[PDB]
Order: sequence, then C-alpha cells, then structure tokens
Amino acid sequence: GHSLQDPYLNTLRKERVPVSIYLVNGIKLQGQIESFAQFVILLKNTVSQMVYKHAISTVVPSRPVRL
Amino acid sequence: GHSLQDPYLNTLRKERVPVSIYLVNGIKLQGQIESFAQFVILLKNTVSQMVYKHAISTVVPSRPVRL
Amino acid sequence: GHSLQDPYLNTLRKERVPVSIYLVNGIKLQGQIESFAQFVILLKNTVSQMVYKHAISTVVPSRPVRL
Amino acid sequence: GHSLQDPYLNTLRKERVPVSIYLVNGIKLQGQIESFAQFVILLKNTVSQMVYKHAISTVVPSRPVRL
Amino acid sequence: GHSLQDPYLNTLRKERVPVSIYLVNGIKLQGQIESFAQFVILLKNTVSQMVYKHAISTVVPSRPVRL
Amino acid sequence: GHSLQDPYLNTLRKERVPVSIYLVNGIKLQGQIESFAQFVILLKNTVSQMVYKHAISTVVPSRPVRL
Ligand SMILES: [Mg+2]
Repeated sequence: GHSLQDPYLNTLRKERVPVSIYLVNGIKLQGQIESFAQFVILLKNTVSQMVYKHAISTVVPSRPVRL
Repeated sequence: GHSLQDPYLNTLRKERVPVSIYLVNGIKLQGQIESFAQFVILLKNTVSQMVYKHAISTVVPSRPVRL
Repeated sequence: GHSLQDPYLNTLRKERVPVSIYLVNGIKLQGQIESFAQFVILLKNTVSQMVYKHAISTVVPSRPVRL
Repeated sequence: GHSLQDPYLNTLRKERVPVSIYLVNGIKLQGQIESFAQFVILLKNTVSQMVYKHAISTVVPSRPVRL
Repeated sequence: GHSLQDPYLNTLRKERVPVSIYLVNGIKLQGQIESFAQFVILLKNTVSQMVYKHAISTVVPSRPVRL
Repeated sequence: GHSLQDPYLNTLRKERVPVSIYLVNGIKLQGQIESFAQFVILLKNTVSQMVYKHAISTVVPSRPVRL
C-alpha cells in the first residue's frame, strides 16, 4: 500500500511523458516509460531497453506531472 | 516501528525545508521534499523528480530541524 | 506475478537476440542470453559467463522486441 | 538478536564520541551520532543530517570504544 | 528452486576450472572456486579469499562449461 | 544453515589472523577481525572500526586458513 513510485511511473507512462533517467554511473538515458514492474523499468525509443531500478538515481520528467 | 527516517523526512516535507540530497555518484540535488515512500523520495522545484533512496548518501537540510 | 523482467529476458533468449548488457562500472558486455534466474543472467558467446543482475544497469537488444 | 551494530552505534551516541563516517563515494563526514534506526544514522554538528547506511563504508571513532 | 547460480558455481568448483571474477570496482581477480554459499564465494590460489557476491559483476571461466 | 561466511570470519577472529579488507571504493583496510554480525564486521587495530559488509569486496587473510 501507500505507494508513490507506482502512481508516479504510471502517470509518466500513461501521458507518454518524455523522461531522463539518470543512472548511478553518470549515464543519462532518455525515452518514454513503456512499462515497469517490481525491479525494472522498460524505456522506449529506438528499441525498448530494460533498466534495473537498482541502477537508477533519479527519474526526471521533461514536464511537471501531477498525481 | 522505531523509525527515524519517516519522522525526519516528514518534518522536512511539512516545514518545506530546503534540502541538499547528495547522491552516491557525487551529484548534489537541491529542492523540497514533496513526498516520500518506501523506496523513493519526490523532490520538487522546477519539476518533481523521483529519487531512489538506494542512490542517496545523505540528506542535508539547509536549517536545523527537530523531531 | 505481474512480472516484466521474465517475459523480457525469455524473449531475448528464445529469439537468440543479440544484446548489450551495460554494467554499473561502465563495462559493456555483448552476447546472447543463454539463461537467467533470480539473481543472475548467463550470457553466451565465446564462453558462457555469469552476470549478476545487481551489477547490471540496462539490457539493450540489438533489435526491437515485443512481449 | 546477536546484534553488534546496535550496541556499537548506541555507545558512540551515549558517549558523544566524535566519529568519521567514510562513504562509498570517498566522502568523509564528521560528527556525533545523534540517533540511528534500521536504515539510517543521524549525524549531528552544524545541522543533523540523515545518512543512509547503504552509503556507509566504515564507521571510525576518534577514540577506542568498548562494548 | 529453479536455480542457475548454484549449478554454475558448483560445476566450476567440481571441475577446478580457472575463473576470472570481475569486480564492480574494475578489479579482476583470478583463482578457483573453492567454495560458495548464499552471500559469498571462496576463491583459492595463494590464500583462500572471501569474495562478496554483491561486489561481483561477472564470473568468467577460462573454458566453456556445461550444466 | 549451510553457511561459509560465519565459519570463515570466526576462524580469522579466533586465530587473530591479520587480514586486508578491500572496499568497493578501492580503499584497502588492514586489521584483525574483532567481531562480526549480520551486516557488519568490527576490524581492530588502533581503534575498532565498524565496516559494513555491503561495502566490502573481498576479505583477504595474510595467511592461508582452513575451515
Ligand atoms: Mg560505484
């Protein structure tokens, strides 16, 4: 219950909001959240890549989003 | 029970205290805690970004805060 | 239940899709997913090496794949 | 049960022993353990900052301490 | 159940296969898997050292191995 | 059950074997295992410091040890 991560990612996915996912190695990825589960997020643009959440620092939308 | 993280973050959120969140990659973020849950914190200023706690080193308020 | 990681990796394995596995240390590996379990993925080419998921940032297929 | 971390940190807190907390990013912090819980330690000096244990390498007291 | 890590490491141990264990800090170790458990692997050559799995990126055998 | 980490560390502690603990940040520590629990090891020499296991890569004894 009392989850914030699910509502957040689900909004970004539903509204097709472009995001930057900054990784713990300094790599910045860019795409749309196509899908997400317990341990991974699927980020689309050219191909859909599987990002491990443990590797993510911050999810930054290109636009403000509201829950 | 016996939690310290929840009371701490909830105070920073309630009192809108400006914080620095230092990440494990040396990146320093700055904003207000808008919201927080089990695995993430939502830090606001320009847009509300989702920070993974596993990526956080230290939360540093701009002012002393008391529990 | 509601898993996305298993369907994703199983597709890449079944269709023998070439992938890049980017590690949290900046190392890029390349091979085919031969096998995967709870904590590891087995990536084949010259020899089959065991990659720990906690060390993985992103799995990137050489081709789009559909679930 | 059979805990060593709690007795250790509680001693440092009770005796107000100055410590260095070395982080996994090479950052050295310095303060007094004001408080600690399951996932975080609160280190005081100028303001009380919340340090995530997953970000900590070693806790080093300025003086020997005994359990 | 459905484990792949145990069968893999147990084969390398049984057949005394020389391996490279690449760590998340870029350090490459070399030895034989003497033993392994839930959280650690014991790698032998000059002395038997205890490697934490959370620190391991990939296990790479010097020869192909089959399960 | 079927633990290898406990027997290993307990031997090093009992026999006062000098060890190098290599950390995931490249820092090499040196001391004697004074004590250990679920998440930490206490390494003695000048003062007894608390090392978090999640920060440890490998434990390397100065001498071979047998279980
Ligand atoms: Mg690092």
